[PDB]
Amino acid sequence: DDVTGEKVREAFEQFLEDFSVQSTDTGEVEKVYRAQIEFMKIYDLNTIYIDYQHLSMRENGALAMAISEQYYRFLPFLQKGLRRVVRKYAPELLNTSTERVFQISFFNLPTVHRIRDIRSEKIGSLLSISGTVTRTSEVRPELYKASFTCDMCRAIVDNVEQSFKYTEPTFCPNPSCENRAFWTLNVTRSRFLDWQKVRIQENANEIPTGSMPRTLDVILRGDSVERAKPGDRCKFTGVEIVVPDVTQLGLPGVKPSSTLSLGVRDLTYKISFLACHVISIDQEVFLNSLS
Amino acid sequence: ISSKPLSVRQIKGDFLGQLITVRGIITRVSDVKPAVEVIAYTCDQCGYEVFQEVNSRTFTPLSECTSEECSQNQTKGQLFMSTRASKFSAFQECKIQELSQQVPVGHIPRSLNIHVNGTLVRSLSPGDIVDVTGIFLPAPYTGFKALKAGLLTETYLEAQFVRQHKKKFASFSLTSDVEERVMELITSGDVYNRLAKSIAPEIY
Amino acid sequence: LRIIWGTNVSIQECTTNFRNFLMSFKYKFRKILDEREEFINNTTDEELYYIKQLNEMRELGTSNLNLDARNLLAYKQTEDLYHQLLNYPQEVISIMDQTIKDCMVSLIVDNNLDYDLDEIETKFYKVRPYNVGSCKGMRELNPNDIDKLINLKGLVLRSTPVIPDMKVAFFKCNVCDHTMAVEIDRGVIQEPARCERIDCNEPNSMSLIHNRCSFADKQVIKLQETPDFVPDGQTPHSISLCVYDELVDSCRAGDRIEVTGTFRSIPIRANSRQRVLKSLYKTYVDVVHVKKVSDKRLDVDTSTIEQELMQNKVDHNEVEEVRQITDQDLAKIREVAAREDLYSLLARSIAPSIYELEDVKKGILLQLFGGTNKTFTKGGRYRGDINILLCGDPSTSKSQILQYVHKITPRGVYTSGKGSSAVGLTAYITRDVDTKQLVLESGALVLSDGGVCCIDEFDKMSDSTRSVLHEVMEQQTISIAKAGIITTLNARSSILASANPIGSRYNPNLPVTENIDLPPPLLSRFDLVYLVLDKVDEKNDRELAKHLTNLYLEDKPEHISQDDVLPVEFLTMYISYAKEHIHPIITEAAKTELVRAYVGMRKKRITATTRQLESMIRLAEAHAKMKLKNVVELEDVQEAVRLIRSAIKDYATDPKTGKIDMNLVQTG
Amino acid sequence: GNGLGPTRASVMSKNMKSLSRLMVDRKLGV
Amino acid sequence: SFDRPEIYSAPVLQGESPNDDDNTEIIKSFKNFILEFRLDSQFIYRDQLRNNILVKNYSLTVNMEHLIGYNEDIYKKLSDEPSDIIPLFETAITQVAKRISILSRAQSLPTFQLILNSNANQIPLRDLDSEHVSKIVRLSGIIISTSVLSSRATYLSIMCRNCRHTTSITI
Amino acid sequence: ATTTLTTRIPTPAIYPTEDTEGNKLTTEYGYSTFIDHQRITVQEMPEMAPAGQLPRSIDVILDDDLVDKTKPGDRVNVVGVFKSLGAGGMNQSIGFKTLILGN
Ligand SMILES: Nc1ncnc2c1ncn2[C@@H]1O[C@H](COP(=O)(O)OP(=O)(O)O)[C@@H](O)[C@H]1O
Ligand code: BEF
Ligand SMILES: [Mg+2]
Ligand SMILES: [Zn+2]
Ligand SMILES: [Zn+2]
Ligand SMILES: [Zn+2]
Repeated sequence: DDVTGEKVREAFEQFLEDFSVQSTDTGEVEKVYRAQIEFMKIYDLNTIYIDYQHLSMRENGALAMAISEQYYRFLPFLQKGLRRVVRKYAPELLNTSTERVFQISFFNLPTVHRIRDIRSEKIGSLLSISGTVTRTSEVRPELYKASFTCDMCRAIVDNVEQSFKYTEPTFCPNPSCENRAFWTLNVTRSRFLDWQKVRIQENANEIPTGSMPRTLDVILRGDSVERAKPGDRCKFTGVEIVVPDVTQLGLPGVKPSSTLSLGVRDLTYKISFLACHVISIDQEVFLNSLS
Repeated sequence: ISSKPLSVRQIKGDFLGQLITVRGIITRVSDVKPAVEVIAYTCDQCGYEVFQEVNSRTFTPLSECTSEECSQNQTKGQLFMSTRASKFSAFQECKIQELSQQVPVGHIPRSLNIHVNGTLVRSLSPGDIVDVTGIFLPAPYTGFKALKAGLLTETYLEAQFVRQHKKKFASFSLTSDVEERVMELITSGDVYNRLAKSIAPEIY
Repeated sequence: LRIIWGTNVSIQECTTNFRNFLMSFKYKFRKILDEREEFINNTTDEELYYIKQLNEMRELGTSNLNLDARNLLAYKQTEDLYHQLLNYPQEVISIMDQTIKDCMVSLIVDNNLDYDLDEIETKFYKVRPYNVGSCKGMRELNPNDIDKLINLKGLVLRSTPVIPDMKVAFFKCNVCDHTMAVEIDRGVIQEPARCERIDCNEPNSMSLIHNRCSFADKQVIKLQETPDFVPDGQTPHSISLCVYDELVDSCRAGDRIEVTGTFRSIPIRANSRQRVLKSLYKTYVDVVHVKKVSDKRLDVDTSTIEQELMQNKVDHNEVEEVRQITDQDLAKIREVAAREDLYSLLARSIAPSIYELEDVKKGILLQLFGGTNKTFTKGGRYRGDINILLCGDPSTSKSQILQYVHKITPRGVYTSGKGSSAVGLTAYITRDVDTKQLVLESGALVLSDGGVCCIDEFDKMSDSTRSVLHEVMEQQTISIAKAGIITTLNARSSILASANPIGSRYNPNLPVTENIDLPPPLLSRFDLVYLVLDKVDEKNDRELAKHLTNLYLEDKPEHISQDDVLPVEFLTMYISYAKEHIHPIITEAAKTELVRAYVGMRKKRITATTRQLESMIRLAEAHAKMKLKNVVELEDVQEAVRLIRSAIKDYATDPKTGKIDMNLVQTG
Repeated sequence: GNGLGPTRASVMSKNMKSLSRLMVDRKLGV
Repeated sequence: SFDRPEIYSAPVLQGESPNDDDNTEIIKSFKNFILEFRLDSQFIYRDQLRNNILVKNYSLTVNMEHLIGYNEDIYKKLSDEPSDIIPLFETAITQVAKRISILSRAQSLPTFQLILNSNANQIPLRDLDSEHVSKIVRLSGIIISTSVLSSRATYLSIMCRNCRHTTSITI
Repeated sequence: ATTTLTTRIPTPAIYPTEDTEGNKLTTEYGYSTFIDHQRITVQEMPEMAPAGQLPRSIDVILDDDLVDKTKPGDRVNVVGVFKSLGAGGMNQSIGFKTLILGN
């Protein structure tokens, strides 16, 4: 294992408990993260909103910089730390009632990147984008964790994690088997989340001289599905992501390729986005959202 | 035989491999692109350079070292293309058609591919009356398998010599050959009237 | 000793020569090679060019040095290095980069500067050559010219999005978590056959993590060449530039650039059967340096690029967006602005060979200067783009003026009547055959954003095509809601349209509006309408004939314009600088005069319009901006009103019926 | 020869390392 | 209607250094041992191979302990895994034989066979263990039964019966 | 199968690249024999075809001296064997390829 990952995970779960923002005159000081955890237990939701400003304030923002620069690498550590914190205080909401997935969303990033500002050096990092929603697809299931039926000693392995791509369980329900050639998936022991792809488009005011509009594909995973109608300006916060592309086969420039036998595979990709959450920009509900 | 130019219609299957002269009008010349002849690789481990000859429209790249010493050695070797080391030939395709006079009664003209290699590129332009001399080589068929019944082959003419039927103005050069005749014209005088009357003398 | 294989380059000798050139280069050498020794300066020529440049490189902190290859030709000791640089791009460029780093650190050390060497040795310096010989086009590049420096100039048609390019793979061992990082070398990644650890050995433990790899920018730019020479019957050719790293997102559609780089060739895979390559190689160009600015054309308008430059400075793209004006040049510009005949001088400087088109040239000058680009705090903006229509008898040199404007402006497209089409201007969806994907592409109006769009044979255009001009000529934007795209596009283009009256010649019997024969909503949008008239005047005809016949006195003669003119380089510099650093504001007296004049005009012949009021506003602002004044005065409005009245020949038209008094309108 | 030499940097670029492998004798040509 | 494309090769630059275990280096050492072994100031093996070529006997009789002096490491490799190194020394003999034959032609050869005569210790037949498997051993005893000569193929030309595709595998 | 009427035993067409002894072979164009081959499609004559119904067509394989004896749109009377070719899907991968060999 990695020592640095353990360090960042333990610090994460440490300040999920030790952090406490003041309430100024009215309310003294309260544990904002613990207050949000109590809110989570009360409403039985599935996603926790964490302000980036507080993380920047804490510990001279070194941990904030570390989590912003390498969000993808530390994400499983973040999930584990949050699970342990939930176990410490109010562990009732841990399970679905098999297991309930906890989503972590960061909001109020210091800066906003336009679609034309996407850069390769920001790949895998945390940032925010602002675009206009053009096409929205159906909310479809995706394999959070995948179960399969064995080939030799036909039997079903239960609740195995499914990565970004198809995975094969190395272990077997029968330990003597150690055969994985033919797996038959079963939906019962396979977890799922909500998947929806939204094609955002650059806003008019951000377009340079002469350039025709540029657009990006944004994937909304979790409760944020169907949160934006087509033709609305929304602010997306998430992690910069890459997805394989097979169309750029004749483009100029040497195509990266992997050799392994032969083991050939063209490493061509296109940039996309995975957004943690989306923010847009009777008389009772209307009357409520006023000062 | 090469003395007598032939129309595209008369270029039968009997003439393959020969050196023939096709007289026609150039229709559609593509632009010069590099056609690889001998792709060159480098094995960094064994410090060799391995060459793969190519004589087909399509080729398969190499990945494992072919160096004899590196072949006997069981140590893994990887090759890389070296475009600067590889051999290229300037390539062009011209697709000459038939002159209107050559088409028999009731038919339409039909075209014939021309392959241009080396320093002959850029010598043929659309709308040129030329007598291209070349080797009438065949090529493996790339059409439908249903139409292919046997070892069907598509043909072409590897260009060797190009004789423009009408000299371009931009290619003029004041050598003795043109100098003597130009002197003959001017010394006789009356160049304006002679050149005016010489345009369509049948018109009165 | 020790020349590299396949090359004529020796590392030690080339580094020695490059250091020698860096140490002892003076611009007087380039002046000698330019045969411009009569222009030798005592100050700049004496000073060491590249040593100073490396200095300001050190203080500023940039990492890229732009080298002029003709400077290498100037230095005798490095004449061979010039040819070595052309023939061997990558090796010699790497040599230059290493030498630049060496020279930087050596210069810090020798002077014992307090500046720390921590940053310097860690940084990576790049050399970007340019001015590498001629162009030669692309039809003339034989396959023997693969991997050589070439110089290309053309128009940027389309620019693809940013394409990530893998630099380091991140294969992860499933079993023992042996996460090895594999750098890419010569565009090849080698997979570990088994686990690279000795204790753990599992070939299937490898599963590449796409997301944790480190990528680099790559942008493909479609450039349509405009070579200085064109062979007979050769349609324009499109070549695919491939920029990298900081140059990404620098060149916008419609920019007329000159690019230098490495002429490459890459096999293209016949996707019918995988891992089978076609024997014909696709040709593209890697890009090392881009030169957008030129002294023969106006610089790009900073107002239209105000939004991106602040972020581009952080992006470290470091391209010459704007030309740097020397203090001596600024003083010269101010001195010229102090001249008494500034307006007439600048008028006759544009299109110098055109004789006796005085009002036309003045209006063209005012359009080139443009009006103030107002901005509203609430929202919206009023742009000072002046739209000019030319109408009159044939052979009045309208097309020549159109070509002059099309040459001078930074961005512009010259279209002609029936050639243009409504989807052709605005935008269209096209299938890029390289990616075999429907790719969005812009049209002539959007291409001409921030510049003057020249339209010839305006009358011949169908009114159907003309409809899209209605929104562009007023709102400076085009809102397209065709299939697949629903948005608004900014087209800050000032139209310069030339047309003929109906019957291809002016008819004094018909009224002015009948002779022009355009819908009133269109003609209302035009700020200036010129009735260029061809009338048989013996003095004028004699002068014009003398001018032309004198133009036919040498093979490539000089202008017969008796009056002196500003050379086009300084004229472009002056117009540009006045555009960036002057922003006139109307004064109250100008406001009163404008109101009075508007009421005077607004009292059949062409009718007055509120667009005419905004037209006087823009023209007075432009006239003030020419004079470098920061405010608008009464004389500016008077001149604008004079121009509007004279262009339509109002001094010779009967009020009730718009018949031009032919005897009265006569002018030399 | 002289006894003095220009100051040189310490870090060599990776491209320099790649170039240094392809080195052959100078008697080939000039 | 095209000829098969050739694949050339050529050494251009000095790559990574040839390791001692490299087969080419083994062959070079063997060739030098054949060409430079001196006994009584006589090139015993070179002259023996020359005579063997002359008498058309394509084989070489190399004394085993003569090899330990020239290269103890290669002798250890031979006595450790003979089934891998012995073809290499046969190849070296073949190359030297080709050179000698071509040189002496002034007034093709099959793969030569190596015959190893040794004087080292002889393992008793009962003393053979599991360790000696695939290791050169010296044995002594009495020959009781010699079988009939059985012909084995060393180079045979094959042809696909349907494809009419000639090929030549070497054993 | 086309060039002969009776079904011959199928011998795959392998181009000889090497000699029987492994020597390289250089193909000799200009000594090898090539035969002209052309396929034409004959459709029902419009004069005799029923009106308002789709036409029916047959494929004719011409060879050697019979090539290029017709122009598209001609009216022809082609006579030849109505041969059927191919396994016609009977061999595991909707009828048989049927064509009129040209006499
Ligand atoms: N006043 C003029 N000054 C300079 N050149 C002129 C003038 N009038 C006509 N010409 C010349 O006559 C020709 C007419 O110009 P052109 O733009 O083609 O005509 P049009 O106005 O019909 O488009 C050009 O070669 C131009 O140089
Ligand atoms: F005869 Be011109 F082009 F107006
Ligand atoms: Mg005109
Ligand atoms: Zn099992
Ligand atoms: Zn090798
Ligand atoms: Zn491992």
